[PDB]
Order: sequence, then structure tokens, then C-alpha cells
Amino acid sequence: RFLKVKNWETEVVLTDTLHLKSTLETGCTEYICMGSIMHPATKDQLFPLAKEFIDQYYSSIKRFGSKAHMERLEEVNKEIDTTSTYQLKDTELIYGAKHAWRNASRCVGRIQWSKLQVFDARDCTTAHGMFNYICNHVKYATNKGNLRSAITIFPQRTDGKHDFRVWNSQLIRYAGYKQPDGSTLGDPANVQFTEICIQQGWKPPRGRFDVLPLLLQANGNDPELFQIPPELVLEVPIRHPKFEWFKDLGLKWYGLPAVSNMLLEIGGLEFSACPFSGWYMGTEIGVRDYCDNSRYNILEEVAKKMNLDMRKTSSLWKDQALVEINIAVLYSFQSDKVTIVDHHSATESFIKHMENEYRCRGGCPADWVWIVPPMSGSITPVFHQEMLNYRLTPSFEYQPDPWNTHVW
Amino acid sequence: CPRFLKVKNWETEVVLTDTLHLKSTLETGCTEYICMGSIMHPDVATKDQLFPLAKEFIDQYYSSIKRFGSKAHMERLEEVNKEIDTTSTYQLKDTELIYGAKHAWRNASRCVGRIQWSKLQVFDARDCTTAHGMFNYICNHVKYATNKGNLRSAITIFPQRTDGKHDFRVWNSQLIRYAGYKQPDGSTLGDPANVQFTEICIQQGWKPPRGRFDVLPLLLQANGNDPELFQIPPELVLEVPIRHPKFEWFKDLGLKWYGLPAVSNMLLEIGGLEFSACPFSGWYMGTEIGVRDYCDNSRYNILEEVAKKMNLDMRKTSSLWKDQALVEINIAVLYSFQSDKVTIVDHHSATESFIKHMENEYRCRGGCPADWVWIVPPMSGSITPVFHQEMLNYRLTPSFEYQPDPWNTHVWK
Ligand code: HEM
Ligand code: HEM
Ligand SMILES: COc1ccncc1CCCNCc1ccc2ccc(N)nc2c1
Ligand SMILES: COc1ccncc1CCCNCc1ccc2ccc(N)nc2c1
Ligand SMILES: C[C@H](O)[C@H](O)[C@H]1CNc2nc(N)[nH]c(=O)c2N1
Ligand SMILES: C[C@H](O)[C@H](O)[C@H]1CNc2nc(N)[nH]c(=O)c2N1
Ligand SMILES: [Zn+2]
Repeated sequence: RFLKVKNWETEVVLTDTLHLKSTLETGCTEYICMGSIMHPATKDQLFPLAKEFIDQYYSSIKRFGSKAHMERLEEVNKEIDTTSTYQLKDTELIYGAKHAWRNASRCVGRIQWSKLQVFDARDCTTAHGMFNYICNHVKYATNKGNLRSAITIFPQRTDGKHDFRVWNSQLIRYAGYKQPDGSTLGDPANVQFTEICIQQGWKPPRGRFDVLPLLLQANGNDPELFQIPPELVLEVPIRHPKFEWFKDLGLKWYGLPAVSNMLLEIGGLEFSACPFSGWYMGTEIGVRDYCDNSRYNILEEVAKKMNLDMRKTSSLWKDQALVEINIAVLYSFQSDKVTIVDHHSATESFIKHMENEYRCRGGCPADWVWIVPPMSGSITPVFHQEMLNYRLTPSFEYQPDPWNTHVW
Repeated sequence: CPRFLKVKNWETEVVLTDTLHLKSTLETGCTEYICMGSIMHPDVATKDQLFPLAKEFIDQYYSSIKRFGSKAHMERLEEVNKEIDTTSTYQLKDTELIYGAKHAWRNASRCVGRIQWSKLQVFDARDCTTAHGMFNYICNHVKYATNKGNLRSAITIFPQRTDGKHDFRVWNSQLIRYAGYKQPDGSTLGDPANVQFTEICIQQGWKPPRGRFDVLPLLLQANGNDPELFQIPPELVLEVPIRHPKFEWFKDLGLKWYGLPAVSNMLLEIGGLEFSACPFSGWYMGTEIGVRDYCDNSRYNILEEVAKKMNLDMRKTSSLWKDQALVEINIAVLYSFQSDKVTIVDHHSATESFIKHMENEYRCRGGCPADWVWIVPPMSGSITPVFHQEMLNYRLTPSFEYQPDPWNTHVWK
């Protein structure tokens, strides 16, 4: 059936047909919704998946059923026979990567989906090679502050025993350290990964914002450590435009968000190493990175410097401090001419994107739980936008952390 | 379905196990291939439909009072079954009605206030026959629930549906709301959410003061008859003028709100019986007023005005002038209620209490259905514990349900 979604503020109603294409499960059933749950080959499985993908690719370039299309299916089928897998054409690799992003229901940044620089790293064979490809990625994507969306794609999975993996969750992240008094220095999210780097020979500076080394695994071998050249790591000192004391908090962050632990699936093929990057929405840093209790957890300090009454929750001291921190982050990046988008601008763009997708594509899968910003929700247009969530392929998928699988 | 579903809290790493979802009775809207978790909404029962619905409820009632399989249980079952046979409906005992109403609340996945579910004053209005009588029952409800500012949660239950041509209905969406008036020039005076209903009231004979905060009259339908208008005694309507503890100018905005949120357009379903008029009330979470009522663009929409008074830079969105004024407004709301000693809860306290509630429900009940999209407050989401809490949503009965607006279905006499 055609499904409709209403915006309760504008009363705009869109009609979804695209969902009829999905075949992957969402996790919900007729009786239980799991919308807030974080996460709910063989030759024989391989061909239909390949065919599906080739089909939509030749459909997208308006040459469905053409001679190129027929030969490609023929070529692919044959290749799956003789090798138990197949290799994507470059055009297919790029199409697939862009579409994985386009289909990412949790991403509010998808208006940019077709502007993705795709780096083909499928000829890589070693961790040193991965490091080279990653440096080039970081240098290209950072672009002196004028950030550019990019993805680097390493060889696909074969037997599962020879995976390429970036062990880092992002290319650039800060270390976190367990202190004898039980507190945590730096980013608590990374304490485990940090310990692993230390154990593998990394010499930690033991500061609050130590850029972690890269830990890179090629062809199933043990991972190897590398230091990203610092001149490639763009960082922003956080200051406030009114509170001159804010710089005294000693806060900073990195300009390039570059998620490195996801799995890219295209036409049945699995790319276990596909670091991709765009640019930040301010709340990612200002709200989550800085203010989550399990992260840098800075609210109380900021509230102190702001001299707020912190004896009662109903003074909303937390909320006030939250806004000021997010003002600072936006201001700091903007002042340093580093690309960043505020949650108001981003959500507007997403709404416009949704309309585009409904018009040109018949829908847009979207995860309201993720799309709505972690502050000021209902004063952003997405809060009021009904969304339908469903899984389309190619896609980005989660995968286990490599240190729970790897044998040394 | 799997017997054990786990939910995780990503902040505390606490894992809970749900078994109560097995008792799910109705559809979510979701399927295995699509999730409708952000969709707002995703003639009478025959005898054979009614039988299993009633037994399900009666069993559940007698199980709750630890008399399952007892002589009184079996007898009650037999009496109900016989009553359905001879009349094609049945009447709930007072005990069952009370248990049912409390459980409809306990089961309301969208409600963050459910720690309170067992403290609910139930008013049995099933003897009501006229709209004047409905007015009497509603006044008594308002006065009891208001309690001079020390608010008490309550529900008043009017007669259940029979053939569908004799429904009792409160046409108001809440017992106390402010009128909205569309102007010839396209502007709106008062609350834009209430323009349609206000128009209906005026058509029915109501004379509008045409102010910004005019309490609407009650429009009350008994036994399927045309609805009738009544004015709530103003002394029964407790209100709070909004002021700010720092900004002396905030009072000059002339904002106020009423103390008692009392939703009156929902349907209560118990054991397959339908109570189409069942107004209930609790107390406010500050954000309901300060974020939604005041700052929704399609509501009072005051952000710009507050921002101007705050001398904020409003040329760029990235100044976060909106976020800044939004906090100040919510501070003002909480401060004004606490100052006038009218019960209210901030989103921090409410969400923390709900997490404790949910954990206790998981331990004593085997689950707690929760709608994350609704449970997470409309501001400062991630700095509340509910944002980090995985939830399972499903529909248990007894329950509160939406129903169509009465002016769309009413057969005018
Ligand atoms: C270009 C600017 C972009 C912006 C502003 C943006 C914004 C966001 C934000 C705020 C999230 C929520 C993540 C979180 O809260 O932790 C997200 C999720 C996501 N984004 Fe985007 N994004 C951008 C580009 C990209 C690109 C280039 C890709 C891949 C090619 C991508 C793929 C994804 C995926 C797969 C998720 C879901 C993450 C998960 O499930 O953990 N995004 N995006
Ligand atoms: C006692 C204090 C209470 C608090 C603080 C509270 C809080 C809330 C809030 C903030 C919402 C979201 C509503 C919205 O954003 O529009 C809600 C929804 C809801 N509440 Fe509660 N509530 C309380 C009492 C009650 C009572 C007494 C009942 C019924 C007996 C109830 C049943 C419901 C239902 C059925 C919804 C869903 C609303 C809808 O879908 O339109 N609540 N509650
Ligand atoms: C409940 O949430 C979690 C639980 C466990 N692990 C991780 C998570 C959140 C996962 C974080 N995903 C983080 C991400 C991914 C892609 C992005 C693309 C662009 C951008 N600016 N930011 C992104 C940020
Ligand atoms: C998408 O949202 C809508 C769209 C159309 N109509 C109505 C709505 C929202 C429905 C309003 N629900 C409003 C409500 C219900 C029960 C409550 C109980 C206690 C309390 N403090 N507040 C409540 C507030
Ligand atoms: C439990 C819940 O699903 C979890 O906290 C989600 C909620 N929504 C989110 N939304 C975004 N953008 N990022 C997140 O990490 C999360 N976390
Ligand atoms: C489209 C979306 O489902 C809709 O705006 C919902 C979102 N969550 C909500 N949550 C609460 N508490 N109240 C609401 O009215 C809504 N509206
Ligand atoms: Zn769902």
C-alpha cells in the first residue's frame, strides 16, 4: 500500500512508495516496535543480491535491459561461479557508496549524498598501504577547513579470515585514561581502545586531548600502529564570543568526523573497512561529546563558571549551560573557517531533502529517533515531521569490534 | 516471538529483560519491513468478539488480586458470559472499573508520568444521563483534581458505548483550553490549535470575549444527543501568570497558563467495553507549556518576542538565539508554578522518575511499554536519562485510544 507521512506543523503530506522496494528487516513486528533499539556469504546467496544491485544500477542510468546490462549480469554470474565472488566496476563502486549514504536512515546530512568523493583502495594489501590511503583521505577531506565528503574503500571480505579493518571507531579521536583514583582523563568512550594501543606499544602523553594513533588491520593480519602526521589533523580551540573565561576551560575538538568502524554492503559484497567523513553538526560536539555524563561531562564546570544556581534541577542550570557550550562550538569553528552546520540549518536542509526524495524517488527512509537533534528538539522542523523507516541496500551496517573476533 | 527481549541503557550499561511484550494485544503499525514509530496514529462489538475480550480482562483482574481460578473468579466469568448472551454487553463491577482505568494509564506507552499510575482517583459517572449531569461531574472533577494547586490525578468515567448511536462525548480536547480566533487578515488571536473547536462553540451559541486567553466552554454530549454548552465556574479554573526570576520585563509579555491538564477526547477500552467519555487529569511537565504551547510555531509562537526582549542577535540561526530564549521561557514557567504553589514537574525530575518506574516495572511486571519518540522531552533531549534508554513499544489492554473528533461523526438531531 502507499503510505503517507504528515508534517504536523506545515500540514504537508508526502506519499511513500519507495518502502515497497525494501526486503531487509527492521526488527519491529506487528506487535512490537523497536524504533529506539540501537541495533535489533555463498555463491547461492550471492547472485540474487548481485543481480538486484546490477539491476537497480542499470535502472538508475536508464539502460535497464540494455546490452551492457545483459552482459554485466552474464559477466557477474560467471565470475561468482569460477571464484565464489565478483568485483564491482568503478562506476558501480561509486554508485553503491553514494547510495549507501543516501539510504542511511539515521543521517540528517543526506542532502549532500551525491557529492561524495570515492577513493578506491581495493588494491591495498598491507597496513602501511592502508595508512597511506588514510592520510590522503584525511588530507583531501580536511582541505584546510573547507571540508569535503569522502570515503575510502579497502578490499572486500573474502572468507572472513582475511578482513581489512580500521580498529579505530573514528580516524581521529581522543584517548581516554583510567586514573588511579577511578576518574577518567580524556574521552571515556575510548578507554578500551586506548588501552589496546598502549598494550601494542603506543607511548601515551596522558593528556585530555591526545589524538589516538591509527591501528590498522590488513588481510586478517595483526593490526599495526601509525601516527597521523599532526599537520594533517585540523583542530579547533573552543572559545565563547561573550564569555572570555570560556577559553580557560582548555577545550578543543577535531574538525573532521571520520567514522571508520562501519561495514559497507553493496550487491552482496562486504567492505569491512570503509572510513568515510563529512563535517560536523554542532550538537555532536556541544551536546553529546561534551555533555553526555559518560563522555567529557562538562556541564557542571561550565555552570560553575556561569555562576548558576545548581541546587535544583528546575532552575534548568543544565539547559542554560548546554546552550552556551553549543554557541561556543559553532562560533569557534566559524571563527576558524572550519565547516560546521548548526542543528537548525541541518534539520531544515533535511526537510528539503525529504521533499526532494519523495518527489524524485517516492520516499526517503528516516529514523526520527536519530534525525531529531539531542537539544531543542521541537523547535526544529524534523520533530514535527512524521517519518517512515525501512532498510534499503546498498547500506552501511554495524559490525563487531575487531578485538572481539581477532586471533593474534 | 522470542520470550526474552533485552533493552539496554547506553549511559549506565544497565540491561533489562522484557517478557511482558508476550501479552501484546493490538497492532503497533510497524511490520517486519517498516517502522512507524514516529507516525502520530498508525459500529460496536458483536457477542462473539466481546466474550474473549471480557474473559481476558476478568482473568487479568482476578490474577492481579491473587484470586485466579477462585470460586469468585469462575462465578464472575459465568455472570459476565451470561450477561453478554442476554444483552450483548456487560457492566463492570466498581472494583474492575477502578483497576481497569489505572491499568489503562499504566499501559500508556507515551506517558512519562506513569510512576503515579496507582494513585488515581476514579469517579464512576455511569449513572449520568444528561449533559447537565456531565457538567456536574466535570465540575466536581476539576475542583477535586485542582485542590487549590496541590493537584491530584483523577478520571471521570461516563457510560460505555452501547449501539454507537448513544455515545457520551466531551467535544473539548481538554476540559480547560484557551480559544483561538482566526482574523480576516489571516492572523490568529489566542491559541491557534483551538480555532476549529472555538468556531464550533461560537456556532453553538457561545459569545466569545475575543481575548488571548479565554477559557473555552464545555461542549457536552450525553446519550447520543446534540451537544450542549456550559461555562466552567471561573473560580474552578486555576491559572498561573508567567513571570521570570531574573527578567523583570517577562511579566509584561502578559502570558499565563492554566494549572490543570485534563484530556477529554480519548477513549478508554476495558475488557472490550468502550468508554468514549473518560476525561482524566494529572499535572504538567513544564516543557508541555514552555516548549510546545508557547514556542511551537503553530501555537503561541513567542520565541521571537522573547528573543527581542533578551536583546539577542537574531540574524543568524547559529547564534542559537532560539535555544537561548527557549530555556529562559521554560525557567519562567517552572518558576511561576512553584511560586504560586501549583504542582508542576521539570523534565529532568520527570524523566529520572520514569527511569526508576520503568526499572521497577521490568522487575515486578516483566516489562514497561514505552514510546521513546514521546517520552524524550521536546528540549535538551540527551541530557535526560530517557534519551539513552532503549525502549520496547507495544499495546497492552486496558488502554487509552484515540477516537475521531465528534463533530465529524455526529448525527445532528
Ligand atoms: C556531509 C555532512 C554530514 C553531516 C552534517 C552528517 C550528520 C550526521 C549526524 C549528526 C548523524 C548522527 C550521528 C550521531 O549522532 O552519532 C549522522 C549519522 C550517519 N551518517 Fe551522516 N552526516 C554527514 C555525512 C555523511 C557521509 C559522507 C556519510 C557516508 C558516506 C554518512 C553516513 C552516515 C551513517 C551511516 C550514519 C548512521 C551512523 C550510525 O548508525 O551510527 N554521513 N550523520
Ligand atoms: C500525574 C502526572 C502526569 C504527568 C507529568 C504526565 C505527563 C505526560 C506527558 C508529558 C505526556 C506527553 C503529552 C504530550 O506531549 O502531548 C503524556 C501523555 C499521555 N499520558 Fe500522562 N501524565 C500524567 C498523568 C496522566 C494520567 C492521570 C493519565 C490517564 C489516567 C495519563 C495518560 C496519558 C496518555 C494516554 C498519554 C498519551 C497522549 C496522547 O497520545 O495524546 N497521564 N503524559
Ligand atoms: C546508541 O548510540 C550508540 C551506541 C553505541 N555505539 C555507538 C552509538 C552511536 C554511533 C555513532 N555514530 C556516529 C556518526 C556516524 C556517521 C557520521 C557522519 C557524519 C557526522 N558528522 N557524524 C557522524 C557520526
Ligand atoms: C502529533 O501530536 C498531535 C497531533 C494532533 N493532535 C494532537 C497531538 C498531540 C496529542 C496531545 N496529547 C496531550 C496529553 C495527553 C495526556 C496528558 C496527560 C498528562 C499531561 N501532563 N499531559 C498530557 C497531554
Ligand atoms: C536508546 C536510543 O536509541 C539511543 O540513545 C540513541 C537515540 N538517538 C540518537 N540519535 C543520534 N543522532 N545519535 C545517537 O547516538 C542516538 N542514540
Ligand atoms: C511526527 C512526530 O511523531 C510528532 O511530532 C510527535 C513527536 N513526539 C512527541 N512527543 C510528545 N511528548 N508529544 C508530541 O506531541 C509529540 N509529537
Ligand atoms: Zn517500529
